Amino acid sequence: DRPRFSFSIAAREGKARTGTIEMKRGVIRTPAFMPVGTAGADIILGNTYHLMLRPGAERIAKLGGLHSFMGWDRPILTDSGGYQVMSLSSLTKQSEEGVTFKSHLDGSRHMLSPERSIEIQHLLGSDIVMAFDECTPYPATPSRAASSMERSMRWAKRSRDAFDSRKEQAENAALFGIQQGSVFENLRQQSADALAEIGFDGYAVGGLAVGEGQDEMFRVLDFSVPMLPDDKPHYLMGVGKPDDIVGAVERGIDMFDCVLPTRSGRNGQAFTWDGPINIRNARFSEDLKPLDSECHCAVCQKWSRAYIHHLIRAGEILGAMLMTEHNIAFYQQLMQKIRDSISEGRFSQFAQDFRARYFA
Amino acid sequence: DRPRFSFSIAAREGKARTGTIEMKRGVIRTPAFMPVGTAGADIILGNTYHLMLRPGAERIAKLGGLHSFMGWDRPILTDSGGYQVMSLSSLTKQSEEGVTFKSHLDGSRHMLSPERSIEIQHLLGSDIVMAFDECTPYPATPSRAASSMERSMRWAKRSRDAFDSRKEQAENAALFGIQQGSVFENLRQQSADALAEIGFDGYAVGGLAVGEGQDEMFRVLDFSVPMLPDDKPHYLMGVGKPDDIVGAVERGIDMFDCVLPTRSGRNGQAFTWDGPINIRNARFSEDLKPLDSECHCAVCQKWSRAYIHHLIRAGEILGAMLMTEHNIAFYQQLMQKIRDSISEGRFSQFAQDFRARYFA
Ligand SMILES: CNc1nc2cc3c(=O)[nH]c(N)nc3c(CC[C@H]3O[C@@H](OC)[C@H](OC)[C@@H]3OC)c2[nH]1
Ligand SMILES: CNc1nc2cc3c(=O)[nH]c(N)nc3c(CC[C@H]3O[C@@H](OC)[C@H](OC)[C@@H]3OC)c2[nH]1
Ligand SMILES: [Zn+2]
Ligand SMILES: [Zn+2]
Repeated sequence: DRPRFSFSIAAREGKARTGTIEMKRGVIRTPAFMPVGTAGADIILGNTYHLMLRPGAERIAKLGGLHSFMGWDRPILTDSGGYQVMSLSSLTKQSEEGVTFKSHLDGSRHMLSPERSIEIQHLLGSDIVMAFDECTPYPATPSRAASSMERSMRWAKRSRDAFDSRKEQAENAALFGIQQGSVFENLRQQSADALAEIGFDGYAVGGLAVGEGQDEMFRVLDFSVPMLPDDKPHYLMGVGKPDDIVGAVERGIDMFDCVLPTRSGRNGQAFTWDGPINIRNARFSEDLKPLDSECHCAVCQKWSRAYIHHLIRAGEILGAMLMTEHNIAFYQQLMQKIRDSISEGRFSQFAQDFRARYFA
Repeated sequence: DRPRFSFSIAAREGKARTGTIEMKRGVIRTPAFMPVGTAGADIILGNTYHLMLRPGAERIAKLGGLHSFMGWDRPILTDSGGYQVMSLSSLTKQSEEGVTFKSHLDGSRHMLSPERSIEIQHLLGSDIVMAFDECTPYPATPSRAASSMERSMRWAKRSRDAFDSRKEQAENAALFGIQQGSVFENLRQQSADALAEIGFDGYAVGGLAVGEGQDEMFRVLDFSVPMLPDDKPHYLMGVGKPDDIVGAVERGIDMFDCVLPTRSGRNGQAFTWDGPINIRNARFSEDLKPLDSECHCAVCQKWSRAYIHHLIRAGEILGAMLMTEHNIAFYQQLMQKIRDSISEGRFSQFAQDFRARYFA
């Protein structure tokens, strides 16, 4: 029987690592991409913020938990909810206790605190639970970044204690802490130290992919990822485009999530090894090639760019579904190639070849 | 090797029949439902009117024909295009030659005539080609219904001659004639006689499902279907709801098409043996049963009403795709049950049981 949580590094190249997380519901191969569950992957995401508002966490628990609800019996990761509250909610009120906000769907009042976030995630039944943090806005002054990070670290301890108080959660799920500190090395160090003192099963790099751009994101990763425990997984939240993933793996990241595959799939963008393409453009109306020349997905085995272009232009849902299936599969082929290249000691060459072709 | 076209009736009960159409690209089991190709089925529909306008029939032929374009190597049926021209186009101009109209997409002028309709269908590469007819509006006076039907019969002969002039089409495709005459028995008889004198591979009942309602449609079918050759397939165009299909089979119809499965699937309606349900309604938010209790489709094997409700309410494309997959599968299970019940001599009981449950 698999353990509750065990991360093992099978091979390394530079700062890059490849290995496995073993959990009760399955093995997660790393580096991992974690797609939205409502879109192969070893773990999917539940959308805590949406589920809080519709149908509510209690109701999900009444229906048997997310795994039953979604028909997915493998691992599920949930965020702690505050990022989306601050991003999407109205008339939010912040305090040391947490955040209160009004639901855009029906005006009901909702609060989120470390304790309530952990309880929501418990009711949803997720396997990887995120600590309740504050994603500091960018840019931030040093003073405000420090004050925000300090609050997040107090909330990380409250998250740890709430998770440990729930026997079923403590025995069957895992808890990740989230590093903050904006772009400032000293604050990132203080945050890493505070999280390691509390102790978590994995460590996320928070506070990035919030408008800083790739050069700055990579600069922050260069010093931030080494501050985290080496023997635990490293999750970069909100990232990203394929080139962001490759560079983040080069800097020691093991886990990724982002809206791009599905957002692109619904908006006419297909990922390929030669970069993204806008399938609605007339230049694809007579292109008999598959979406990508090397892709093994079922869409690329059967249908042309011309036909997918036609479906999307005609407003047919089949078109968006085919685009999304291809994009999901592309991302998982990217991660497989990353894992294999690290395991084979040729990831540096892979990254160079990837960039030369993706940006040609 | 299969023939170009051969219809064989394997069993009968009342006016109902079950059997097979053999064509070069496949066998079609009848009674048959023929889904839109852009949505198992033995034949799918190509949308002649849309394809004429985007990308155009010549361009489809350049891309290899519909079968290649759509990735479907089995039979395809296309309509002749006028129904949609009169239904959707602007500033149409009608004459004995055909109809001219302006494309809503780009203002280009297009004409349709019997000869051009057959040529378009040739370029698309369909296997079952419909004669170019005029679907008389409902209601129609006897005089106007007669004048319209007479023009359609002249156009049926022109369609026959155009089809026969194209060797590849004549040798590999089939041509159906379309009966008109509105709701008038004498005109339906004149139309049937004219079509049989020309000679077609199959016969459609046109001019129905245009606002007359089920009682009147069935009344017209009661006298109209027996007028067609018994030994050829009978196609009721534009029909319909499950209860319309059952009653039309009871009246001698062998083939059906309609927008309902896909339109419903995109608009939150799921077909079930207990009637249609509106999955977005709050009454399904905690319903753990599948869409239908007896359905064998992959959606009903895996997911609940509650989850499909959730996806559709969240605006997720996955929800509409699951609804459509279920609805397509429901329609094909309906047709299989129809075929088996006729073959087993229990279709009368099936129809009675179907109606008692569907309308409970
Ligand atoms: C786009 N840039 C981006 N930077 C982020 C930074 C943070 C952060 O510092 N803290 C937390 N807790 N969450 C973050 C998030 C949200 C990730 C979730 O966003 C959700 O998608 C909307 C997704 O779950 C369906 C995922 O949860 C696993 C970020 N997103
Ligand atoms: C809804 N009621 C309805 N009554 C109809 C009657 C006629 C008729 O008398 N003549 C012709 N030629 N076509 C008819 C049609 C259109 C069927 C096509 O309609 C297309 O869907 C929009 C479908 O092809 C994707 C199909 O072509 C195979 C009808 N539709
Ligand atoms: Zn593909
Ligand atoms: Zn089903």
